[PDB]
Amino acid sequence: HSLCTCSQLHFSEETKQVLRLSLTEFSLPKFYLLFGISKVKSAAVIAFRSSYRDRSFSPGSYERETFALTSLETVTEALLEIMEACMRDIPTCKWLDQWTELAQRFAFQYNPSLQPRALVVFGCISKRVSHGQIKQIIRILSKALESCLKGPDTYNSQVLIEATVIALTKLQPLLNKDSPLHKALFWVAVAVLQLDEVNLYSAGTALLEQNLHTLDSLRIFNDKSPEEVFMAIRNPLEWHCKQMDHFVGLNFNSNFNFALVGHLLKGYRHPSPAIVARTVRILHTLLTLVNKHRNCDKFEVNTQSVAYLAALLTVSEEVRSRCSLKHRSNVLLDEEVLTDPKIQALLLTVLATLVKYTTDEFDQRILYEYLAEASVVFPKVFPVVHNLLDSKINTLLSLCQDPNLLNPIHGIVQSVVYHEESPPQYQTSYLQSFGFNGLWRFAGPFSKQTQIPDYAELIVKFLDALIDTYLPG
Amino acid sequence: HRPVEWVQAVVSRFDEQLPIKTGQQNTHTKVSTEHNKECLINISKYKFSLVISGLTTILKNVNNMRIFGEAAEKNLYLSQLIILDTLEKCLAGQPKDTMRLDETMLVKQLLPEICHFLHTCREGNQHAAELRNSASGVL
Repeated sequence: HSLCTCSQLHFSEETKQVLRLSLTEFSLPKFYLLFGISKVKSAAVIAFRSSYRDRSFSPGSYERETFALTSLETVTEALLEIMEACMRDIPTCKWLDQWTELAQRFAFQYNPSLQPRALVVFGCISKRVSHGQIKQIIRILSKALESCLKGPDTYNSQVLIEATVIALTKLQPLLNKDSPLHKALFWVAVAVLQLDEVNLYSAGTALLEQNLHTLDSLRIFNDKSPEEVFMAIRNPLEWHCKQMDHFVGLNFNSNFNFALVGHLLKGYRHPSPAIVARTVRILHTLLTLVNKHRNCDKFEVNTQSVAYLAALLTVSEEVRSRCSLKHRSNVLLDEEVLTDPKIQALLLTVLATLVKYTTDEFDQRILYEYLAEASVVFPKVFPVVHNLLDSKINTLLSLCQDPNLLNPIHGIVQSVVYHEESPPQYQTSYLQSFGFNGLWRFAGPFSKQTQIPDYAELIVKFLDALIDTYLPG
Repeated sequence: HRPVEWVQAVVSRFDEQLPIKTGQQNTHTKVSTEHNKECLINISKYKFSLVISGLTTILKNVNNMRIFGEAAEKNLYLSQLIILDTLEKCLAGQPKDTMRLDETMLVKQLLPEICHFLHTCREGNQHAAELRNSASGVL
């Protein structure tokens, strides 16, 4: 309000309209929640007390809401919009350059109460970043992880990690167009999804989504495929990467697309309905890039572009229509192209996993129809999908009372017995042989007992090696 | 390993829909329980020995059951009717495998229970008439 009613400054008639809209916005019920005073009809009344001379204040209801560093961005970006509007008129203003210096001092200095908040603000306002700055941010994340496992106080240092990731999500689009880290920040995003926490997972996708968006505008996927780009830059530090893949139960050398999809499938289990739609977008953007490399109309089915179509099967209508089951354009599960035993063992584990945890009538219907047709078209490899289907099918047979959902299940039972009476060619442990022994485990729900899985001792070493190779000094 | 245990579920649910057994309103207008029959008939083609053996025990238990009341008798009459009708379809449905190595089941499990109905069975003037016609087709 003081800005709109100040005479020292001469704001043009355009700017004064910007401020007046901001004045009304901040009084909306949306911003009462951001500031943390929801359930308060008016702020003025609570701020002041009438009997302020007679008696002292009497605080109560010590129950105190929490704060989320995502809220701080929304406020921190509303203010930054106001300030820039002013600087257009005020010549040679120094407001933004003074504010940045204040943030940059607390951002890189150890203070467990102010550092997390000073990183979310340093990135939201800064206009230039250098390589020397990025290393400090990436080395605050390395020290944050080590503290978590050593001590028993996690939540204290699990907000200094989410703040380091949020900073990087904003500072990447300002880096130099020819820096290696434009591509090496795809493994930080991947290495963060493996920590199994809703907040860390939520921030990890936000870095990944814009990592693809930025690389597109630089035209780096023009003549190469995702597997080529990210797997080429991982080579110098392959020794450290390999060890992580062993324990997480996924492999990236054997099959890239499926390993990448494995992490993204957990997004469907996130409590917030806003992170579910973000992991769907990351799948489309990856699908349109692999197909463009092969010039295959964006909906063709091949070995490379089959993994991202099973994930979109139950959420994207165009995929279901353009890829229809033969036993009602082209039909998924074609045995002409999917003629590799491995490439067809995984595609069944993806489908079994999506139904083991799903709870929805419309979803279970579509996924079971694609499993019945799989029983006949792929008789030999189907026995590697029993334990995943063992428990839930047994329950459905006993108590299900839906003809639409009970039909496909019966077709599966008949197929199993028909092709039985032969020595199992592929055992249940066929997947552990070539790496993917943890694929079904990694897609479970987020654990209520939030704790670092304790194989984070390797993520520290990987990050440390990443700095040494690409930021020598 | 697992699929053998899957068949048991189809068979086990069959008993829980017999009128004499507590209905529990699981019929769902009989569409849900009728689908179970079609699967059970189909499964017999490849697991004939297992399905047939399970059916005999289900029939044997019903025979060795004592119940009183007009409703009780009516339920048991309709109960045994379903088992026999299903059992006959499996035999007729089964292709001409001509496997003559079912002696074990026939001698003890199956024949004694079918033979019982062929007796005069004067319990019901109208019920026994239908049972013989259905039982005779099985034999």
